[PDB]
Amino acid sequence: SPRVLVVDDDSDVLASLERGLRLSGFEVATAVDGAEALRSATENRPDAIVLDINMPVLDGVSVVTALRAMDNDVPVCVLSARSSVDDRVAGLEAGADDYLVKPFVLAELVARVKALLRRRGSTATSSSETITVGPLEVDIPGRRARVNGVDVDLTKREFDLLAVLAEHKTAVLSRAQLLELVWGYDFADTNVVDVFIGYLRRKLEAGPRLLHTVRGVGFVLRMQ
Amino acid sequence: SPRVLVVDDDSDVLASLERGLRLSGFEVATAVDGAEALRSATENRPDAIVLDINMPVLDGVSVVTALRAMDNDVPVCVLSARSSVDDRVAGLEAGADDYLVKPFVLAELVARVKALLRRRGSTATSSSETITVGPLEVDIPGRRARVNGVDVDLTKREFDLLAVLAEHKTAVLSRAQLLELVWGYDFAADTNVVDVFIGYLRRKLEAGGPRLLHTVRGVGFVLRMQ
Ligand SMILES: [Mg+2]
Ligand SMILES: [Mg+2]
Repeated sequence: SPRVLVVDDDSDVLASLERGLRLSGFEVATAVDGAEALRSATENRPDAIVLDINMPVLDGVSVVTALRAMDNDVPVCVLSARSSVDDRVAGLEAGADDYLVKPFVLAELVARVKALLRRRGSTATSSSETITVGPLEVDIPGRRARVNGVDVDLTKREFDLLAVLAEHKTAVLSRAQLLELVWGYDFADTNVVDVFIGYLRRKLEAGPRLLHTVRGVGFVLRMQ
Repeated sequence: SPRVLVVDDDSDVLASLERGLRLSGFEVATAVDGAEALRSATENRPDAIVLDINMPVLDGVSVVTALRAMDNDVPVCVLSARSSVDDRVAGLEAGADDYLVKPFVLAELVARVKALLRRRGSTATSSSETITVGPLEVDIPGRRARVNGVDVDLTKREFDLLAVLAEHKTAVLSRAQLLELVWGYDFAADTNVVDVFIGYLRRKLEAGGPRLLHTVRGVGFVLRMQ
């Protein structure tokens, strides 16, 4: 069974997720704070991490930040919220792959964890090398992007999304298609694609507009 | 005179390594992706392969996975960027024999290729009889490890490490001794390769029981029961 590490400082929530994930067929490790999470992720390399944000000792954004800083691309789904002020999440920018807002039904978590694992296990490899869209160069196998020769600092899932868009440059890919290709969903009511699209547009334009949102149709990377 | 196949999708790096290895005495073949690598390895069997992990068409992990599935034990050193930890570890886990991180100086690669060739296909051990360590049996001639009667699936270099440790059962061997005995190194190296493999090996042994593979901090590693 895939090993899922669940991290939450609320012991009731932690036990409830542990039980439900185990009954859904996962091997489950648990951690009560970010320090314990990092220890567990080290001792027992999990296939995916479900990570609460607000915790003592070391919080969830710090855990994501540390994992990514250490070149650990383990799939991470954060249990977060959108700020009230300023609609930020709150772990995604720092490097998490997906999110869920409490309270949530277990089926929503299971669906997201299976998607995390489906992406993680994918061995599909493109023939694409470096793809050019105006001033943007996307080195697909090298996982680097530059705009006018200047590196664009992207998270793993920001780059995964940019990569798919560039593999199909000039094509309009719908939210459902991107949920499938980039997040590995096979089922959803989530805004996570739209959020990440906004992240990419902001980083890419830090510039002509290269990433377009075509309302009711989808998203497209194309030299304006 | 030994034939080395070098594989990298960065044409500048590929060209540099081709030049440098040829000057250093090797017959060099090149490939730009994993499909070209498999074709080259198939059509003119190299003595060693230097293999970039991240490439289009077929990546280095897939290359190694294919070679090992076909029971081709050709030595492979995988290359990767410093930050691409997960990728090079994946290539080691899939069966590669060593790694080198980019960027590197050519001497570091030449040294690792000479080592690969020294330790290609058979171990610095002479035991014939299967060696027992509690529930573990290491049959060096048969290249088989079993724990409580069930095979442990090890890569070639994982098995090489276990075989040296079992030949020297109960004895502590240091990281530098293991680089020389298992990896064939004759030079000082900055590498985590021994630790990486000790980890994979330990995880596989522990598998179904007792810890048999012990790390003696500051001293080395030892295979023994209890
Ligand atoms: Mg909390
Ligand atoms: Mg490459």
